Amino acid sequence: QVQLVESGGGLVQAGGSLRLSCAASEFRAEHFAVGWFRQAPGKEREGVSCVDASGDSTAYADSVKGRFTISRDNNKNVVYLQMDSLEPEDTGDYYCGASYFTVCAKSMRKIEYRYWGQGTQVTVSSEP
Amino acid sequence: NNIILNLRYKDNNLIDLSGYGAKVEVYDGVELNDKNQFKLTSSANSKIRVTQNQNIIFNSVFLDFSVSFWIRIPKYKNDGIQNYIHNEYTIINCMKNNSGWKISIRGNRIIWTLIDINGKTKSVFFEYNIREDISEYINRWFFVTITNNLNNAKIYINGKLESNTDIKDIREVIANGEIIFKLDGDIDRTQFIWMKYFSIFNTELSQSNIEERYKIQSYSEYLKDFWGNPLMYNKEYYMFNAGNKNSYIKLKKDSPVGEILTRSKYNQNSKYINYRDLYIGEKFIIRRKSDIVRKEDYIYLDFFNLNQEWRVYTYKYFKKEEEKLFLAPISDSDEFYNTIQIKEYDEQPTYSCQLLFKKDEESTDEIGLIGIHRFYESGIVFEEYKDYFCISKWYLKEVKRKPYNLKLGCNWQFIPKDEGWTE
Repeated sequence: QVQLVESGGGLVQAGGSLRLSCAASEFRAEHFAVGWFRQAPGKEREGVSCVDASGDSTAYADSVKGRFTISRDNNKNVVYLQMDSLEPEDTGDYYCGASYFTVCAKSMRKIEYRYWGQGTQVTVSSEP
Repeated sequence: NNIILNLRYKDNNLIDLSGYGAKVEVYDGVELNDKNQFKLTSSANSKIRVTQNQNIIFNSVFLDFSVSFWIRIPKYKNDGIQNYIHNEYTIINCMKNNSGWKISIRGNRIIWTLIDINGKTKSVFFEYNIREDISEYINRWFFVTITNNLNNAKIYINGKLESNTDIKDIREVIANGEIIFKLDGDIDRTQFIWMKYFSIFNTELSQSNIEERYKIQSYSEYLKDFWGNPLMYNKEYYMFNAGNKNSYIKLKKDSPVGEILTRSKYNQNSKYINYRDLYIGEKFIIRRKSDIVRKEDYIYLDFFNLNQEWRVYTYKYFKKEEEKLFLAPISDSDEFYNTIQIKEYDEQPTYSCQLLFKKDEESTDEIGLIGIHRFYESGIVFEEYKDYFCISKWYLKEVKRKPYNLKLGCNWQFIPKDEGWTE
């Protein structure tokens, strides 16, 4: 259906970097705000970061600043999440969702977001 | 000013304030309220007798005379449409020696009748449609004014001429009989009528005078619900949109937004009636911010989700001209504006109100007006759209235009459950 395909991520050692990508399947994503969420097995999924309908306005979780940077290419209908200095506490499946609204908020409440994709797993290891 | 009967409310009673001091007896079946509304039911002791003061003026025949009043008439029963349409009943009778005038009602028609000394009768009526999606008259307060001359017996509704009858074959009509306010006919047990501001004048009221009296008796500091009754705080309300009459608001499943859906209609197999359902969508409730809701009041627009009272918010800093409203549990968030100022931008009588969002009560910044918009929803090659509960800055400039656009999607009306409406 109308989804938001995620890609990037995999196995990476501690301190390294990684890049996630959201592509819009069967909808234009420039109309909505977009957010990346993480989900560790068992736990409820929390908000990682999010971006306005345009660029310009951004928001990150307090445990994520300032290692990550989210950005938007509305021409290519794609949202990027750059990840630097990864910690093992960043492991888990990463999901991307589109909001009902144009506004992004640090709250990053699950219900505001839809069109979830299947997600991409990331894992950070101490030893390598 | 030419008024010879002025039935008003005083001390849990109806009294003549024309200045001719007619005697008024209100029997125990007539319900009164301080909003000058009184109710005629089917019980035997539900009547009002007006014995006109016979010892002050000519009081025998009037060549020119008028009768104005506001009425609210309940909706037909869905299973009793036949008796509704066929059976006619008198509500106000005024005759002596079998001559005078009477106001009657047959279903969706109200009727003014004259009878002279020789027995010659004439009638003029007004009829409102009962196949309508959203009727403006059914179970709603409206303004009747009946004007009698030597030539014409005209019926005006809400200041506008609706009917005319040639009454030149009509002779002298005896006017000084008792005025009996009572339902008289083969009526249902559940039959009733609401009325207010009943008046009789010894003149032919000009259309200008009638429209003026309409505007004046329509004016209030408070706002009104769908039926025309005063808008209340802490009262459960459905919500109606004058911009999208067949549309209602529903909290979209597993979401914080209000989707807009199409009203279900009358689905029984009678051909003579049709309507859109009113008691659908979310149940809303208005909260005060520091009884009766007045203009320019600051309020909370709440609604009931499950077993909990939720609030309607807006996001403070959206960049487009409009945005989906955010429906959530009640909370203090520096992320949302939560206070609506209730507004009346219409210069003409209406049961519609507007809902302004401002930054602060003290501040002058106008964030926008609550309405309905068609947002982009999905699709790339074939773009699909959906209507959502919204706030829009577009409305701000639009409510400035004159005459005030009734069709504007920011015009809302609140619908409480009423015994005069069943579905």
